[PDB]
Order: sequence, then C-alpha cells, then structure tokens
Amino acid sequence: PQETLNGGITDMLTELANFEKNVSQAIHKYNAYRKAASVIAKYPHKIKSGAEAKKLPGVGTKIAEKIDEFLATGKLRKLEKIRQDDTSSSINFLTRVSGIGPSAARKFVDEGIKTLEDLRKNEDKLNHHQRIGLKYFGDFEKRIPREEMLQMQDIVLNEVKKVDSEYIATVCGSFRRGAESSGDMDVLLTHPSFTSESQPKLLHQVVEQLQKVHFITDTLSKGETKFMGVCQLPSKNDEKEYPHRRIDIRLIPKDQYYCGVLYFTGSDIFAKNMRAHALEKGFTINEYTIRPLGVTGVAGEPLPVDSEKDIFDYIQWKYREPKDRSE
DNA sequence: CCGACGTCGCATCAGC
DNA sequence: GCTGATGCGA
DNA sequence: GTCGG
Ligand SMILES: Cc1cn([C@H]2C[C@H](O)[C@@H](COP(=O)(O)NP(=O)(O)OP(=O)(O)O)O2)c(=O)[nH]c1=O
Ligand SMILES: [Mg+2]
Ligand code: NA
Ligand code: NA
Repeated sequence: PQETLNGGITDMLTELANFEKNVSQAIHKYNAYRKAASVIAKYPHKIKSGAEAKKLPGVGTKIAEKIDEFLATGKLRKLEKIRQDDTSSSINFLTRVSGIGPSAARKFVDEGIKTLEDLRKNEDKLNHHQRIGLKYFGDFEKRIPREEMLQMQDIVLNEVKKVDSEYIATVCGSFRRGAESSGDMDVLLTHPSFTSESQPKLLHQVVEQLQKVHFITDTLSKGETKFMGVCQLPSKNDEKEYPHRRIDIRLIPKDQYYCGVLYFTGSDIFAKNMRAHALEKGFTINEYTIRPLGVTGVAGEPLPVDSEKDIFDYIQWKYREPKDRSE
C-alpha cells in the first residue's frame, strides 16, 4: 500500500539480497531476501517486532532477528560493516555493469580492478559485452520515457515492414503494459515461414536493416533467434543527443507467438506467479508452449493456443489485460 | 536433517 | 576441430 | 534463508 510503512526494513532486505547474489554468490538466499522484501512491502501495517513479521509467509527466524535489531537500533551491524568493506562493496558495485556478473566482478577485484576507472584502464581484460556495458554504464541505468518508447516503436515497426511486409513485430515488456516509462525495449518477431515444424536469415535481415538506418549502434550478442544490442533515437538538428538504449529482438515460431507475447509482456513477477499456479493446476508454461502435466508429473504435447486468454482459460484464471499484469 | 528453490539463448571456457 | 559446462541477462 | 518433505 505504501513504501514508507516498512521501507527501512524493505531497503535493508533488498541490500542484503544484493550482497548474497553478488558477493556470497548464493542465489537462493538472494531470492529469499527479495521474497521476504515483497511480502513485507505488501503488509498494510507498521511492523512493531520481528515476531509479528515472522507470521508473514517468507519471513523466518534469521530475518525476524534482523528486524528486531533494525527496529531497536535503526540499523544493521552486518550491513554497516559490509558497506564499508572495500572488497565486498567493490564486487557488489561492479556487477552493475551489464556483462559483469558475480564471478567476473570477484575476478576483477582480486587483481585490483575495483572501479569503473580501473575498468576503463583495462579494456583488454573485458569481453565484448562488458566493454559495451562499461561504455554505456550511465545510459543503461536511465529509464525510457513512454514518449521515446513510442518513437522507437515507430522506427522498429516501420523498418521491419520494409524488409518484409509479412513480418509481425510486437513491442512487449512494461511498454505493452502501458507503463509511463520502461527500462528497455522488448521486441517479439514473427514470420509466416518460421514455425515449430520448420528462409535462412530471418532475424539477421531485420537487425542489419536497423543498423543501416543507424538506429542500432552496438551488438551485445546475436544468434539466429535472439539478438541483444544498443540503439539510439536521432536528435534534432542542433539539439542534444538521446541516451543509448537497450533493445532485445527475439524470433519466435509463429505458432508459438502468443506464449511468447504473454511471457515477454510480463511482468516478471506476474509471469512467475502465473506459471507457479499453472504447475499447481496440471500445466507447465514457458516462452513457447503450454503443456499438460501427466499423472507421474511429466509434460505432454503442447496444447493449442490462438490467443492470450486461451492460456488463462487452461489454468483457471480470469483474463487480465497487460495493464493489470504487474504482479 | 536436508533438498528445492525456473528457464531459455548466446558467449565463452574447460577439455577431448 | 569438436562437445559439453558455465557465466550471464531477461 | 525459508519452507517443507
Ligand atoms: C528480469 C527477468 C525477466 N525475465 C523475463 C520474463 C519477463 O516477463 C520478461 C520481461 O523482462 P523485463 O524487461 O526485465 N521486464 P519489463 O520490460 O516488464 O520491465 P522494464 O521496464 O523493461 O524494466 O523477461 C525473466 O525470465 N527473469 C528475470 O529475472
Ligand atoms: Mg523490458
Ligand atoms: Na512464517
Ligand atoms: Na551486470
């Protein structure tokens, strides 16, 4: 209901989560802290003790103790300590560069590379993805206003149709959900000559065209069905430049399109809650298909899908439009 | 006591 | 050269 | 770290 009811606590758990993933390299702890952060931020009361919070599904003893220390002292001792730790905080920060995960960050800090400057002084030791992530460190953390998302959509749909009028391109993500701003642009791509049953360079032709009109500027990774890169809007004649933005383009078989749209429309936390319920109801869902689970709990053949609501029907959930799919 | 905790595509690395 | 494992991001 | 077999 409101971030400031227990925001001091949720910040704490979120901070603790990051250090688990990035420094301890313990992903399941990281999730446990965020799972607890989620359920507490939805708690419509100001928490007065660890024991009270422990009633919430996801909060156990160890987190309850920490809330007590926080409520009493207004801080965490393990957190004040790890914040000032040069090794730990450097590793944690370095992972904010796209391409640098917990492993690489630990490897960089170990040979003394602790900052963005140290990184820029050492371009040789970075791979392609990491260099680009370093180059656009600031831009990749900026949000994209909906107005710009719309202009970027204009260029995408236009140039996609120019390569082949039978391409189907849909911008998904938070944009499709109607958010006033997005973190990146998610593009789903579809062509009549590409299905599960079965032209060579369908994804490439779209990418290179977007490169030619000088929209796509860099490539993080590119395979046959999935592209990851950087793009930028053209600025007014003498006006200043737009930030470089992240854009993913994904070629999905046309007969699996709606499972793709649903999956990449999100939201991430919604898309998770859905498939979790689906599994509890006898189905399994991924980016391509929805398959019924057997009596020994094994998946069968992919069911037919001709709309997003079909997948909703299968798992006994009433339809939610993209704008209502945040959680 | 201790195992589960989501999954996909691509770059890169370990190893034959 | 090749297959398979691991790191990574969404 | 938490839940649950
Ligand atoms: C972050 C994330 C995303 N995904 C998938 C499912 C999401 O529905 C889909 C969208 O990803 P996104 O771009 O991180 N989510 P968004 O576009 O809704 O929010 P934003 O404005 O781009 O940050 O990517 C995962 O499967 N695991 C993840 O950890
Ligand atoms: Mg997105
Ligand atoms: Na509990
Ligand atoms: Na990163």
